Amino acid sequence: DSAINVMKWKTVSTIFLVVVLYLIIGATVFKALEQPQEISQRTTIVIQREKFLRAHPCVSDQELDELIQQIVAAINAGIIPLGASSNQVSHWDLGSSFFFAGTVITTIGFGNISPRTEGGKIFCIIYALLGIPLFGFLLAGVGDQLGTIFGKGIAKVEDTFIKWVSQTKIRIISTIIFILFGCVLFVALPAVIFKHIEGWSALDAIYFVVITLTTIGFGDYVAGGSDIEYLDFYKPVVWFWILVGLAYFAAVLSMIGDWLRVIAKKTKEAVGEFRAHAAE
Amino acid sequence: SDSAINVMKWKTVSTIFLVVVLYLIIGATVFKALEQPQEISQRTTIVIQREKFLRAHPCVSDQELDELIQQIVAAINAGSHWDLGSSFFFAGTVITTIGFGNISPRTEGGKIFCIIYALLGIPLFGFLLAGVGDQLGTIFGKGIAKVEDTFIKWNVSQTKIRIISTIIFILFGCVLFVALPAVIFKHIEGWSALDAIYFVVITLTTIGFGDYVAGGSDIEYLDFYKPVVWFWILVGLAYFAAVLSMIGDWLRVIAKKTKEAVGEFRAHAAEWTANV
Ligand SMILES: CS(=O)(=O)Nc1ccc(C(=O)NCc2ccc(Cl)cc2Cl)cc1
Ligand SMILES: CS(=O)(=O)Nc1ccc(C(=O)NCc2ccc(Cl)cc2Cl)cc1
Ligand SMILES: CCCCCCCCCCCCCCCC
Ligand SMILES: CCCCCCCCCCCCCCCC
Ligand SMILES: CCCCCCCCCCCCCCCC
Ligand SMILES: CCCCCCCCCCCC
Ligand SMILES: CCCCCCCCCCCC
Ligand SMILES: CCCCCCCCCCCC
Ligand SMILES: CCCCCCCCCCCC
Ligand SMILES: CCCCCCCCCCC
Ligand SMILES: CCCCCCCCCCC
Ligand SMILES: CCCCCCCCCCC
Ligand SMILES: CCCCCCCCCC
Ligand SMILES: CCCCCCCC
Ligand SMILES: CCCCCCCC
Ligand SMILES: CCCCC
Ligand SMILES: CCCCC
Ligand SMILES: CCCCC
Ligand SMILES: [K+]
Ligand SMILES: [K+]
Ligand SMILES: [K+]
Ligand SMILES: [K+]
Ligand SMILES: [K+]
Repeated sequence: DSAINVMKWKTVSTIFLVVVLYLIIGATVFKALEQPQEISQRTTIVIQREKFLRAHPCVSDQELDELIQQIVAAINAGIIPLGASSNQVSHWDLGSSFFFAGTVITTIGFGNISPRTEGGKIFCIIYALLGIPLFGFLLAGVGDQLGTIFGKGIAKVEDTFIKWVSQTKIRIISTIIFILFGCVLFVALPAVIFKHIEGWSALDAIYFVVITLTTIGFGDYVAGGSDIEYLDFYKPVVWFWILVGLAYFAAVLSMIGDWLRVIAKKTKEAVGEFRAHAAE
Repeated sequence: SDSAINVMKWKTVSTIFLVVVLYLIIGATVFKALEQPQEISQRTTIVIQREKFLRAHPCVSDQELDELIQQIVAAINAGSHWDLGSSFFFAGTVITTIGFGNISPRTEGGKIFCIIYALLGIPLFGFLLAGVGDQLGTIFGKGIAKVEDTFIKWNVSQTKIRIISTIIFILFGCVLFVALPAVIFKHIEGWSALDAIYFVVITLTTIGFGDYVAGGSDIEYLDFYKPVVWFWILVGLAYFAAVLSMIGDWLRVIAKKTKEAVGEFRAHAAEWTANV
C-alpha cells in the first residue's frame, strides 16, 4: 500500500514544482506586459489630479482624497452619482438577480454585482454550496447530450472517409473536427455577435468568451453588463450559450489535460535518453 | 432500440434543467428581496453626499463635479498592481479559475497571453489539485482507520457509523479549512467574522467575486502571511472539491428518495380512488 503512495507523493511534488515554476514565468510575463501601462496611467492620473488640486484651493484638499474614497467605495455596489443622470436602473431587479444566481452556481462569478447585505452573503454561501453541485449535474447532462449529437455526426463522417484507413489515426481527424466546429459555434460566432451587440473589440470578445467559459470570470467584461438597449432575444440566447459553451470548454480543457499527460510521458522518457547518451 | 435510451436520457436532462431553472428563480427572488433595499438606501444616501459636497464646499461648481467623476471612472479601469508578487497572485487567479479580477489585464498582449496561460494552466493546475486531493484523502484514510477501530468494538455497529465518519470529515474539515483561516483573516484583514467566512466560501468554491481578497488591501503583511494563504488555497480547494462532490451525492440520494415518495403518493391516491 505504501509502495504506490511513495511513488504518488513523488509525482505530486514534481507537478507542484512545475506549477510553482509555471506561476513564476507567468508572473514575469504579465508584469512585463502590464507594469508599463500601469505606470504611464499612474503618472498621467497624478497630472490630472494636480490640475484640480491647485485649480480649486478652497477645497480642503485632504478631503479630495477622501471624496474619491467615498466614490470608489460606493462604485463597487454600482453607482451613477451624476446630476445629468440622477434617475437610475436597478442592479438587483428581476433579471439581474437571476444573472447573479447564474454567476454563483456556474462559479463564473463575474462580481460586477455581489451581495452587500449580511443576509445576501449568508444566502449566497448556502445558495452556492447547494447550487454548484446541482448545476454540475445539469452541465453533465448537457455534456452528454451534446456528446451524442457529435457521436451521430462522426458516424456519418467516419463512413464516407473510409478509403483505401486506420482505427487509431481517424481518431486524430475526429478531434480536429471537434475543435474546428466547436471553436466556430462556441467561440467565434458568439464573439462576433458580442462584438456587434456590446461594441467590444474582436479581441475583447474572444477574451470575454474564454474568461467566461473557463469559469475564471474576472468580470472586466460582462455580456448584458451595460444599459444599452438589448433585444431580449439576446440575453436568453447568452444563457443557452453559457450552458452549452461551458460543456464545450469542459471537454476542451479536459483534452488539453490529456495532451499534457502525453507530452509529460514523452518528455519524461526523452530526459532519460538525454541523460544516458551524455556523449551526444 | 438506440433512440429508446436517448429519449430516456433527454427526459433526465430536461427535468434537471427545469430544477436548475427553478433553482435560479427562487434564488433570483431571494437575492432581490435581500439586496434591492440596500441598493435604494445607498442610492438615496449617495445623492445626499453628492449635493452635500456642493454646499459644504461652494468653491466647486456643479459642472466640474461631473468631470471629476468621469476621471475617477476612467481610473477604476486601472486602479503597484503588477509588481513581482501581484502578477504571481494574478497567475494564481487564472489557473485556479477563482479569478477575483481586482487585477486583470488591460494590454491586448496581456489578454492574449491570459487566454493562452489559462488554457494550458487550468488543466496543469488540475493535476496538482488532484494530487493534493489524493494525498489529503489518504491522510484522512489513516485518520479514520484509527477512529473506526476505537468506536467499532462496542456500541451500535455498521452501516450507521459511515454517517458519523462523514460528520467528522465535515466537522474537522470546516475547522481546518474554513473556521481557522477565517479567524486569521478576520484579524489580519480587519474583515468581519461573516465577511471572512463569506470570503473563504466564495474563494474556495472558485466563484471568486473579488469583493474581498486576502492580501488585497495596502496593509503591512507579515512575510509569512501570503504564502500561508497560497498553501490554504491549494489544500482548501481540494477540500471543497470533495465537499461539493459529497453534496452532489446527497442530491442524487434525495432525488431518488423524492422520486419514489411521489411514486408512493401517486400509488395511494390510486387505490384510494378505486375505492368507490
Ligand atoms: C451589470 S447588471 O447585473 O446590472 N446587468 C445584467 C448583466 C448581465 C445579464 C445576463 O443575463 N447576461 C447573460 C449571462 C447569463 C448568465 C450567466 Cl452565468 C452569465 C451571463 Cl454573461 C443580465 C443583467
Ligand atoms: C491589488 S494587488 O494585486 O496588489 N493585491 C493582491 C492580492 C492578493 C495577493 C496574494 O498573493 N493573495 C493570496 C492568494 C494567493 C493566490 C490566490 Cl489564487 C489567491 C489569493 Cl487570495 C497579492 C496582491
Ligand atoms: C479569429 C481567431 C479565433 C481563434 C479562436 C481561439 C481558439 C481557442 C480554442 C483552443 C484550441 C485551439 C487549437 C489550436 C492548436 C494549436
Ligand atoms: C482583430 C484582432 C483579432 C485577434 C485574434 C488573435 C487571437 C489569437 C488566440 C491565440 C490562441 C492560441 C491557442 C493555443 C492553444 C494552446
Ligand atoms: C507560459 C509558458 C510556460 C512553460 C512551462 C515551463 C516548462 C517547464 C519544463 C519543466 C521540465 C521539468 C523536467 C523534469 C523531467 C523529469
Ligand atoms: C446543436 C447544438 C446547439 C448549437 C446552437 C448554437 C448556439 C450559439 C449561441 C450563440 C449566441 C451568442
Ligand atoms: C506554447 C507553450 C507550451 C508550454 C508546454 C508545457 C509543457 C509542460 C510539460 C510538463 C512536464 C512534467
Ligand atoms: C531546463 C531544461 C529544458 C529541457 C527542454 C525540453 C523541452 C521539452 C519539449 C518536449 C517536446 C517533445
Ligand atoms: C427547489 C426545490 C423544489 C422541489 C422540486 C420537486 C421536483 C419534483 C419532481 C420529482 C420527480 C418525479
Ligand atoms: C431580460 C432578462 C433575461 C432573462 C432570460 C430568462 C430565460 C432563461 C431561459 C434559458 C434558456
Ligand atoms: C503577444 C505576446 C506573446 C508572448 C509569448 C510568450 C511565449 C513564452 C514561451 C516560453 C517557452
Ligand atoms: C457567522 C454565521 C455564518 C452561518 C453560515 C451558515 C452555513 C450553513 C451551511 C448549510 C449548507
Ligand atoms: C434544498 C432542496 C434541494 C432539492 C433538490 C431535489 C431534486 C429533485 C429531483 C427530482
Ligand atoms: C432524442 C432527443 C430529443 C432532442 C430534442 C432537440 C434537441 C437536439
Ligand atoms: C493544517 C491547517 C492549515 C490551515 C492554514 C490556515 C491559514 C490561513
Ligand atoms: C439575516 C437574514 C438571514 C436570511 C437567510
Ligand atoms: C459537483 C457535482 C457534479 C456531479 C457530476
Ligand atoms: C459580419 C462581420 C464579420 C466580422 C469578421
Ligand atoms: K470576479
Ligand atoms: K470569478
Ligand atoms: K470557477
Ligand atoms: K471548476
Ligand atoms: K470564478
